[PDB]
Amino acid sequence: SVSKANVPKIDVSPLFGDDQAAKMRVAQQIDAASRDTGFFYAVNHGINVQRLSQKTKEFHMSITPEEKWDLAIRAYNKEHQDQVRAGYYLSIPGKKAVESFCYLNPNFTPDHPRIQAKTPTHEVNVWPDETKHPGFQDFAEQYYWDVFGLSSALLKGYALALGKEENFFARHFKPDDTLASVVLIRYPYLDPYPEAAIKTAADGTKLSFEWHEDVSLITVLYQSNVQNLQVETAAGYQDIEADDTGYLINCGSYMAHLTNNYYKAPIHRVKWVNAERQSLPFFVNLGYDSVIDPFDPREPNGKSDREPLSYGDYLQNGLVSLINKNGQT
Ligand SMILES: CC(C)[C@@H](NC(=O)[C@H](CS)NC(=O)CCC[C@H](N)C(=O)O)C(=O)O
Ligand SMILES: [Fe+3]
Repeated sequence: SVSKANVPKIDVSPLFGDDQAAKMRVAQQIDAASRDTGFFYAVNHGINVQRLSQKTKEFHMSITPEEKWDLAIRAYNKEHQDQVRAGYYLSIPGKKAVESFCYLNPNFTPDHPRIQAKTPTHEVNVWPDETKHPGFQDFAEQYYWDVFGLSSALLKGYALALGKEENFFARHFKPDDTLASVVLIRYPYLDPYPEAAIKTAADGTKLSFEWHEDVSLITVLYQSNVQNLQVETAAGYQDIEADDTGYLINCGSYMAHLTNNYYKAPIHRVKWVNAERQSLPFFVNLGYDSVIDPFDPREPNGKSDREPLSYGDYLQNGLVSLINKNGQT
């Protein structure tokens, strides 16, 4: 069998308040989990995840093939050259099971200075017709801000955990310019499930998505109650239990770079499971020009032999690399 990964449940509610000592005790828990398997569940987070799941299901189960082409990213529809990140990511029956919808900062409007400058990684979201999907856009935009709020609180815990002031990361995570994204991923139940949509790991495990490190500062994930994730540890790949009441949190490779691998970006993969389920990540990305000077909390002077990297450079190249490694989603 496969061993269960150590993934503690951390009550993150003090990170929304002003009890500094209580916040330090949460930071310690974040530190411990980040130094161990690299994963934890954030609980007492204040977000209505049952309603998120319900609204997402209503969207996934009612969108039609016509609407998917009309919302498609450039990888599926050559007419949409501006849609690299935001839009619909189609399934390919018989070959690719997964499908999803990605959206960015709602403040990336046509008049936004980065949209006017045509800066890479910034795009204006595309949405289905309101009459076909009543309330969806409004729900989705509000969800972006609710999960942004949780992510800001989490970033205060990570900063304190690293011996910094609580705004160390959060000062670079702002509503007017964050490159953060929400992805509403549908993993379907299929009968027969196409073998071409099932990958096989070197250890024989059937997968839907191969091993990788995340392209993010941190990743804030809701998933249905169907076990699927595995994390590589010193004892090998271990199963991460599902918890559809909490948010699964881990660091991405920007955090590993900034901390000189004190907080590693854990390697993880997605097992193949023949079940209708949801995987709804929020990728906590900073602004395009955000630069955090690398440091090392294991070194007496805190210095590291790594060079500063702008978040926009990191992101554009990371997303392309992930597609080259693990395939177009
Ligand atoms: C592991 C889950 C987070 C999920 N995987 C994922 O979402 C995988 C690996 S973290 N992520 C990506 O492909 C990056 C999507 C980036 C997004 N188009 C954007 O422009 O910002 C899954 O369930 O497969
Ligand atoms: Fe990941």
